[PDB]
Amino acid sequence: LITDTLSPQAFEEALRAKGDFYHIHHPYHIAMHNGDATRKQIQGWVANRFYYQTTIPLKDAAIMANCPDAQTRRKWVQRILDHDGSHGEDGGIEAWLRLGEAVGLSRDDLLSERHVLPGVRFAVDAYLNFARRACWQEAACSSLTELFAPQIHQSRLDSWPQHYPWIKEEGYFYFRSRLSQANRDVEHGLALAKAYCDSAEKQNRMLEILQFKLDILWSMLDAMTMAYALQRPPYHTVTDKAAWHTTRLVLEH
Amino acid sequence: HMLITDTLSPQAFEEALRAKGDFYHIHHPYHIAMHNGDATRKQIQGWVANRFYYQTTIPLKDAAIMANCPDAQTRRKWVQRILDHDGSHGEDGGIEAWLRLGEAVGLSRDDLLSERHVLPGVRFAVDAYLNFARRACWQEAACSSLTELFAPQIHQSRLDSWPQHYPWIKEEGYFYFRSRLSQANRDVEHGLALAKAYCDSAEKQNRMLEILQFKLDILWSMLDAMTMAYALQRPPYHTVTDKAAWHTTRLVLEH
Ligand SMILES: O=C(O)c1cc(C(=O)O)c2c(n1)C(=O)C(=O)c1cc(C(=O)O)[nH]c1-2
Ligand SMILES: O=C(O)c1cc(C(=O)O)c2c(n1)C(=O)C(=O)c1cc(C(=O)O)[nH]c1-2
Repeated sequence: LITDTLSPQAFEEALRAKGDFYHIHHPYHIAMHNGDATRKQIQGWVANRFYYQTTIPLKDAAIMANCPDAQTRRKWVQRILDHDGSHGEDGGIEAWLRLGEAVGLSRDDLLSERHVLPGVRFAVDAYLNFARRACWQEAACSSLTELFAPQIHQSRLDSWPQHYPWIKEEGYFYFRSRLSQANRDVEHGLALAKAYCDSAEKQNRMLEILQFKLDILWSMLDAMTMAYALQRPPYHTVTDKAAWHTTRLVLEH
Repeated sequence: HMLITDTLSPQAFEEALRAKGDFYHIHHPYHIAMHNGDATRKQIQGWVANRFYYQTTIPLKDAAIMANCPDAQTRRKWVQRILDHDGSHGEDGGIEAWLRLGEAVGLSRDDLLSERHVLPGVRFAVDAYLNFARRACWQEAACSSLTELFAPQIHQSRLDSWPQHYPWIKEEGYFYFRSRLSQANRDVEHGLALAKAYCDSAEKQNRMLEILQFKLDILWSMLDAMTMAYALQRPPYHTVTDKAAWHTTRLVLEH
């Protein structure tokens, strides 16, 4: 709990220290990294994360709508170009849709968002809803869990080949595409964070912002655990069909 | 599930709403345990602490609906929801009462008011209700209240089962559950009238059913989060620290 303002460099080490709570340390992730995860578990994860992926562009749009600095928008929109892809077959979102195929799910399995668990949907929407209401700097800097993302993206490129041979070749792309896209992201991220967070007030609060971002990732996995590892999906005492809501209600009729 | 193809009458539509009661959180194992006498004190306290986050969002959510509602006649009625929870004169209202339930289960007012024990999973689910009331049209947002149709039964279940299983819970903690037997029924009188007048086509009736399902998923995910933390010894970050490390602030409302 910072009393005396930290410096552009001491604050960078408070930020990265929050990587100790990153979702790499979540049993659900730990079981995937070791090969103990089943087919249904890996599928649920890819389909649920696709809600997270198709949201990033929304959220970055929302930041841009809140940010009147032309120069900052000129950078930040590359995050959107990245995920939507310039034209028809490219994208981080296509590439995920591909990673779906490569674990034996259709495109429609994903695009339908039918397998997206409410616990996941709520965690993720809270990211969006934050980006919509907060001042753009804060929403922008909440992206900074991209710091820790390279290491976890590699973590999968290593171990899924050996411990999960059946995962088609061309899905590993996204995780690859990201080893760089996230180091560029963060380079803006950090210059912003380092710059804007120029007092003790703003430092403490941005740390709490980051915890929130971390809480979201953790809760996404928590709903995945309950459903796919523990045989405890929504309404399991009442039925074994999927009964949860499946539509982004406010965005679409 | 089911689907409507041909616009149901008002009265038939009401029953299709009531059939969603099969998916109420009274059927969550976290509630069944508490109901049966197999909950721990830690579990009851955690539940009480976490549900306070829901109680204090109710008036925010209702105030959002009112902000989105240009019909003064509907606002004259809806605002009573906020008077019920906020109280008028001081140590009255739902929120205070829920504080007294906190006390009755061995917690201090401050344990609740600090919001330090509100699990991120609960907060995200409760927050999604608020966010929906803020953005959706007022009628849809008002109608998402109608899980209240099922609430008197759940409140009665606690009143019926908790004294025998947990007699260390003080009598005065039951006030809230009791007060809602009637407030939930007044509430639902209006909500049903609204649903029945507004949902007058098939598209709207199906969309309402999905809105009610969304509400139902909120309540269920709240308890999922409580399960992970208080029944499965799996609170956020349990593999790294056994300190509470989640964020504890409504970031968009307060510093
Ligand atoms: O696979 C991962 O564990 C992981 C984590 C995160 C993160 O830490 O927020 C992102 C991504 N992937 C990712 O693919 C991505 O595009 C992304 C964007 C952001 C952001 O906040 O703008 N985080 C993340
Ligand atoms: O204890 C319960 O199971 C329960 C459930 C619900 C519900 O169904 O949303 C409410 C309450 N309690 C309650 O105490 C309350 O004041 C309340 C207001 C509302 C609403 O949506 O506007 N739901 C509920």
